[PDB]
Amino acid sequence: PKPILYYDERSPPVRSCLMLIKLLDIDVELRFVNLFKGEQFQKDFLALNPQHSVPTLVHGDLVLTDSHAILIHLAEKFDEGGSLWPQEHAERMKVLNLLLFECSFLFRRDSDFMSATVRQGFANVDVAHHERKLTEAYIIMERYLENSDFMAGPQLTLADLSIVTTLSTVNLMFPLSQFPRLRRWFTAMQQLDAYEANCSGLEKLRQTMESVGSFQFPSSSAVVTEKVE
Amino acid sequence: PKPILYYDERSPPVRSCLMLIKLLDIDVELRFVNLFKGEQFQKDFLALNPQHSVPTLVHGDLVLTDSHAILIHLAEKFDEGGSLWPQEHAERMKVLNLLLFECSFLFRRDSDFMSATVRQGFANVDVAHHERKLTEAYIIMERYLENSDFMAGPQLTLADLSIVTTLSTVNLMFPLSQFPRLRRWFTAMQQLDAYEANCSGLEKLRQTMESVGSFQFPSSSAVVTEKVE
Ligand SMILES: N[C@@H](CCC(=O)N[C@@H](CS)C(=O)NCC(=O)O)C(=O)O
Ligand SMILES: N[C@@H](CCC(=O)N[C@@H](CS)C(=O)NCC(=O)O)C(=O)O
Repeated sequence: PKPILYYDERSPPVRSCLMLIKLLDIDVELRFVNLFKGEQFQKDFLALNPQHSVPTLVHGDLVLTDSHAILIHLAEKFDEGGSLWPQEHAERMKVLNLLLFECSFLFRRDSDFMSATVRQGFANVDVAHHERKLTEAYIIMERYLENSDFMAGPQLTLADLSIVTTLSTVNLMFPLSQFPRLRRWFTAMQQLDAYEANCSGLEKLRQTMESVGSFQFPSSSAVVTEKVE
Repeated sequence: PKPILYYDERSPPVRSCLMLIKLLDIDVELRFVNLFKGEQFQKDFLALNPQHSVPTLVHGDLVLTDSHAILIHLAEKFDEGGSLWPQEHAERMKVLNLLLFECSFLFRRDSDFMSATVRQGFANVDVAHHERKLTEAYIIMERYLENSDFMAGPQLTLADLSIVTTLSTVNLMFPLSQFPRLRRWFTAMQQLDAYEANCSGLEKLRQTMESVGSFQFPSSSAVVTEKVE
């Protein structure tokens, strides 16, 4: 049976999966779990995914509860022999290493800042603390791009899809004026037709955060190319 | 050339890699990076791994900066066709999904609690908050063990090696009296000869945390079997 994706498009890891689904033209079923209404605690969803997180994928008897596993699974089943999840071991391990940087470092710090803002209100967040932590992630990604125009090498991989959604989300708040390779990479990712799958949920997240957090993101921070405007 | 592991054995993800290296009898080189003295910021290590984290593995030109990538890489190179990282796609995706639970959920919450304790002192930590967050991880792992005696099924996998080190670390602080399947699994993991590679660094972490945090872990919390005593 075809895969079922449980999602809230405001979530960056969800958007990474939506981008892969569009890029590979995968036929999936969709289920909307509204995180800002606590629907991830609904008894059937919680029994499915005890971590109460999106994205979640059901594919026959296989239940995946992490975007990075979903990206790998979908690439292996719907892009066998492709370049997004390369067959060469060293190349594949570099993509895996970068998926784990997204999970462990970039998303962790984005999520800490955004979660604090929803729970406490923007006025009660240590914004300078979060600016340092997220700028530190920008420094790292600028270094990852020193010798290549994509995160894992000269070609688009799953790592770019995982990172770009969270990067777009961080960049609602923190500008890309001092990270030229990162800004150029983001600009290039915005020209991909698959990037259209990031746009609705990024904008919904922007509006939801400004409402629930009682603030406005700095209008100058977000990088918005002509194609996406 | 043989792999080089950069490590501090106090780190649970480091200990997962030490356990795999012992289990598979892998010949690696070792480099000690003392995290409690800031040696992860030494210029050569920071150039190698901009995330300033252990474990880091150098294997020829391949540089891995995440325990979960290291576990997968080492299983693929030193246990090809084995059961720790199974070849069957659905089984492999279940192990991957659990490695990502360790990264995203269990380690995130352990690290938040332990990092707060080092930075602020135990007296300045919201222990009840961290107890709730880590008990929630215990609830999830008890559910993962409802139908199997290892985390991903009836056999030891990389998921057990990744999870047991962080679980042992959480359980210095929070008891396993209300999580019987999880306690039984931990007791079983302690009987594996590879578990000996967890013991020195768990004890060093216990002593370092009590010194730097100015507290004592509850002596009753840790589960310590006869083999490990
Ligand atoms: N490592 C996970 C992170 C998933 C995650 O934390 N998603 C958030 C939204 S960005 C979520 O579902 N939050 C709801 C909750 O934790 O209750 C992945 O990559 O899928
Ligand atoms: N997701 C990473 C986590 C690595 C990590 O954060 N390790 C800690 C020790 S438990 C570290 O090196 N901390 C030093 C620092 O962040 O400066 C992995 O699995 O390797």
